[PDB]
Amino acid sequence: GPHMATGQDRVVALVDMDCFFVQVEQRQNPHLRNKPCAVVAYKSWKGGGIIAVSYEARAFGVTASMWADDAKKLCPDLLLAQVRESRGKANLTKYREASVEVMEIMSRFAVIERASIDEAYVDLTSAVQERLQKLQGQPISADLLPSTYIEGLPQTVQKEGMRKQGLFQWLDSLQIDNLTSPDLQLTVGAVIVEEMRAAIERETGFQCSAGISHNKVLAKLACGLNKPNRQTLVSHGSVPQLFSQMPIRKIRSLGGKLGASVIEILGIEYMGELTQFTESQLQSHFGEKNGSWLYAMCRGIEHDPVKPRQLPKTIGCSKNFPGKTALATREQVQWWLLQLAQELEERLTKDRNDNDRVATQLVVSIRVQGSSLRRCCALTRYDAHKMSHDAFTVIKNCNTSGIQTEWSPPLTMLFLCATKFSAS
DNA sequence: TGATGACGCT
DNA sequence: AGCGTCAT
Ligand SMILES: Nc1ccn([C@H]2C[C@H](O)[C@@H](COP(=O)(O)OP(=O)(O)OP(=O)(O)O)O2)c(=O)n1
Ligand SMILES: [Ca+2]
Ligand SMILES: [Ca+2]
Repeated sequence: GPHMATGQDRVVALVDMDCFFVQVEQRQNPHLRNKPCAVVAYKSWKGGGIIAVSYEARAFGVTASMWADDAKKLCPDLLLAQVRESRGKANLTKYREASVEVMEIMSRFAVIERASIDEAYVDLTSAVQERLQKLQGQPISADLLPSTYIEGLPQTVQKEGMRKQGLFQWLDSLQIDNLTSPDLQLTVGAVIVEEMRAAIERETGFQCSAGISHNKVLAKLACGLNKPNRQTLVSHGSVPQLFSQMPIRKIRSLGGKLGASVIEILGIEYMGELTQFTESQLQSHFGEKNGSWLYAMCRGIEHDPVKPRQLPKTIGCSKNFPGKTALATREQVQWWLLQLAQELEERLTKDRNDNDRVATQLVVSIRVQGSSLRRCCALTRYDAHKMSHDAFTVIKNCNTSGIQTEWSPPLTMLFLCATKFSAS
């Protein structure tokens, strides 16, 4: 009763760019705007592997992890943009720079946690308190939430009509008299996220979606409910009905083996069904941490903090060498390690200038024909010849080949990663 | 025929 | 340390 915590203490948002690499290329090439289009890496195997797809192309059934040649069979007029290729590999710099544009805008509003190249969490709790104080108690107009969905509402045959009826039901029952109402706090949060999304679009050209809720898992789930170019508020109150038919795999961290295990062992399908189990039962099946997390999460409660981190903690680059293209000579392994090391050196030097830090450890990881081995060594100089030589040094005993000159068994992946940053 | 990045476990 | 899971 009076002592049951309800996970309503924070206002958390997740902001995710719509079809992000596609928008970067459409911004640059207006001919691609408002068209079915995709971004592809490489070009020679089946037209290239699709890694991002515009919403217009999705309407034809085009997805990522399709080959371009196959996507063209579903969508003959599909337009393509190719990822930059440098030193014989895909080069994601354009997308990393576009990412910085968006992250730097978000950070003007609140401290952010960079979750991927195109999304970030935001803890808006303080910003909301402030805005609430700034508002004497004026009601919140629907005009301040022009792209917001209230999950579970309403209670019209056009999508925008539904959106508005839902929003009206929400605002008409909101208690503005109480500065401590969690629902009021989420609503103000959504006003701020409208402002943040407007600034991102105005200053970059990019559209995004967002989720606003009381923790990161519900914000992330909320974000995906109305895409593209919209945002979704998931209140604590909305959780029982939302979770009652929500497959377990949709919740962040449950989309893999653990979630599969929850479904198999407990004989359930939906997040809501977890409420029937004691915390001890879940801990017994899935371990102390996972069981506690599940017990709370199925009730809409999660305490994972928005971490104050807007820069990546590692800088890496890798290349696959599949099938017949696997690396089978030593000079080959050396040459690719050098290409990787050269890209890594460029990115590290840039990073050192921009962000006042230096990496101190080099991780080298490989795969053998059908992840292989990982070995580390000191990163003491941003020098590509030295890093590639050192990477070779620590992986060279992997070679079972006796008289070579040669590399057995052939290498199907190479990976260099700079880590353990210190201030500089 | 893919290229990344964060974090948990022992 | 090195390996594994989960995700974009
Ligand atoms: N397996 C993946 C998934 C994504 N990306 C890249 C291309 C995407 O544009 C970008 C962001 O990934 P998202 O999963 O957020 O997908 P999009 O932003 O492309 O689409 P959505 O609008 O559905 O978020 O990261 C990638 O290289 N490999
Ligand atoms: Ca996205
Ligand atoms: Ca994303």
